[PDB]
Amino acid sequence: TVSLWETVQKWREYRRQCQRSLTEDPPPATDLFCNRTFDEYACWPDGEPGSFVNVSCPWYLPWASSVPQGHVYRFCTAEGLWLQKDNSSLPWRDLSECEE
Amino acid sequence: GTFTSDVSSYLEGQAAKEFIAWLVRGRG
Ligand SMILES: CCCCCCCCOCCOCCOCCOCCOCCOCCO
Ligand SMILES: CCCCCCCCOCCOCCOCCOCCOCCOCCO
Repeated sequence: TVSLWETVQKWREYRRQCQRSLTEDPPPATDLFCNRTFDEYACWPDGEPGSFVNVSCPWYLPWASSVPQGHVYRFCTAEGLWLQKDNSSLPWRDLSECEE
Repeated sequence: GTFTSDVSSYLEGQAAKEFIAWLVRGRG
């Protein structure tokens, strides 16, 4: 079965690829776009204001082959801030499609 | 039924799953 160390190595590469994108991807059309980020789980691109942002289930997941068309979601508000969880500075995310 | 090797594989599998859960929490 899939080991911790195999999963850590894949995560490190996912992170490396994400950091490359964060650095190299060109600026968004306006500063009202929400900002790209790596949140330790997924690599988020800039977001259009007032829209859902979707990215593929992270490929380092042990069960990635069982969620090949799954997406995780954030919502980018019209103010250029990611939608936040109540009582929290943390962003709302829906990762239900990527669960084992 | 279940064998010891099922338990040992379960435990290895859980090490990776706990790592994922830790990432989902923000790796804090
Ligand atoms: C971007 C995706 C948004 C996901 C939203 C997740 C849910 C957040 O919900 C917060 C709830 O806001 C509405 C108020 O809660 C519902 C109250 O309706 C009544 C509850 O059902 C029976 C008990 O009634 C209690 C009311 O006295
Ligand atoms: C970024 C560097 C990380 C490299 C090595 C991975 C460590 C990260 O671990 C964070 C927490 O995840 C714990 C990993 O699994 C161990 C949890 O237990 C799962 C099955 O092992 C049995 C241990 O029993 C004791 C648990 O109370």
